[PDB]
Amino acid sequence: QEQIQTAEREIVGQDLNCERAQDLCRRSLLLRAFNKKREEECEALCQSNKK
Amino acid sequence: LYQLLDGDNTQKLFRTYDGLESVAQKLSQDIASMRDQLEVSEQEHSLLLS
Amino acid sequence: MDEKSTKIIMWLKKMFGDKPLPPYEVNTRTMEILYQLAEWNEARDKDLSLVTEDLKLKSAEVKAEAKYLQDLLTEGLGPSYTNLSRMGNNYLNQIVDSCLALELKNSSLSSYIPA
Amino acid sequence: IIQESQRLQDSIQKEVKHFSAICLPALLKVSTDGFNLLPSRELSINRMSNTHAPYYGIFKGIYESVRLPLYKAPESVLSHVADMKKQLFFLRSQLSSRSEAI
Amino acid sequence: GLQQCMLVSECSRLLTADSVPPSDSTSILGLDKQDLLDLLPPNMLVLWVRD
Amino acid sequence: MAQTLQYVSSRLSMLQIDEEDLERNAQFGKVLIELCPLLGPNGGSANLNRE
Amino acid sequence: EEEVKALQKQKNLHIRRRNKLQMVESGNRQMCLKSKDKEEETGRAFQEVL
Repeated sequence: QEQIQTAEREIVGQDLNCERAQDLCRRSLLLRAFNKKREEECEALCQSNKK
Repeated sequence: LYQLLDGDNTQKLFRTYDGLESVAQKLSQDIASMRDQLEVSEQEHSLLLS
Repeated sequence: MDEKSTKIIMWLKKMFGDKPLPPYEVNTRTMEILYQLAEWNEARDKDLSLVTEDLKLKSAEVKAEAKYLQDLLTEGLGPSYTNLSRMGNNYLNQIVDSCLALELKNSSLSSYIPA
Repeated sequence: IIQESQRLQDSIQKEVKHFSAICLPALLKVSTDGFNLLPSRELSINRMSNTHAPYYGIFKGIYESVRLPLYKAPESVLSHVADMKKQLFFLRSQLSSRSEAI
Repeated sequence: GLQQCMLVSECSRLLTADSVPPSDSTSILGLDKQDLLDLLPPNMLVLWVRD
Repeated sequence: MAQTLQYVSSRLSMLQIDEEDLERNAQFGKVLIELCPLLGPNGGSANLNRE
Repeated sequence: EEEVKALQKQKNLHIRRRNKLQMVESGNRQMCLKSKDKEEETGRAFQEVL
């Protein structure tokens, strides 16, 4: 029982919460979407400069 | 949770999380202390019977 | 003795409501027992009220999260995640029911195994 | 034009810097009473959901102090503490009875 | 495909603080739900992934 | 009388009531029996326990 | 004897469960190392976007 309890504490401690990786993925996606919007805005200023 | 542990509506103006953990530890200690007293009392009783 | 007596009479009035307080033998022992009982009841009633209010709050919070997860899954996986086969639904119900039976925080193995 | 162009100078970098400092989960707001949006991380049921939650370390300590297993649902903590108090009362009564009997 | 669908969904929600339409609420990075939906894989791949 | 004691002791496990207490105080015993339904098995009020 | 049988059954059970736990633990440990590699990959992708 003492061995099982030690092993249990280890599993609970390993509860792989890949929250950091997931956060980075979320941020990456949001920034990609942000980049796309900002590229559209750059294209609009380029048109004004041509004029 | 704090109200349940401290019983005393002493309107403490500032409740802290550290205070909450301390009052929780106290309850556990009180129960442990009461069980120890009961065990002693049981020994005393057993000696008297012997 | 006069203060304890007042507390008991008030407590009995509260417990029996609109029913006339039944006549009982008022001696030192009967008063002590009633007094211990009154103190115990009052302390437990307070504890149960706090637990009941908290459970109401938790019920609301769980409901809100359930809606959130449902919406997340509908938007991400489509309505088709709810169209599982009869056996699939049975498996899902068994996991859910097992977790509820052990009062687990979640369906992870890290929770199920120690329980 | 010079004034407005200066306002938009390094605009992307300025925004990204502010974004990098934000906690994303703080943006997930749920309404429990239909009116008040609270971040899901601040919900009492999620205090033990993630090792990275702000209050996880504090409540882990509270669970261990009241001898409540970590796998148990957070809604069980108050009921459990209430039962412990009930037990304390019972033990006191038993001690008093036994002391009287001796 | 599945990772991307879940991520888009998660991020869409980060943006949609179910709050009340205020016709006036400033989205994070100025992104709308539609900006994220554009980053979804092609509709044929999404249906395939869900099946 | 023994039945009344058993009933009261089972429902009000905290009460240290002896047979001598109920023999000397018959009307008190009636009060305890009437209180038992009003008090839940845990010492709390029956209404609050239902809630 | 029944108790000895019951305790032996329990012992066998605990041994089986310990073994299973050790497997799950080894598997999770491997998964946790690999998840750290993912964190590093996603960290690179995030730097590309920046």
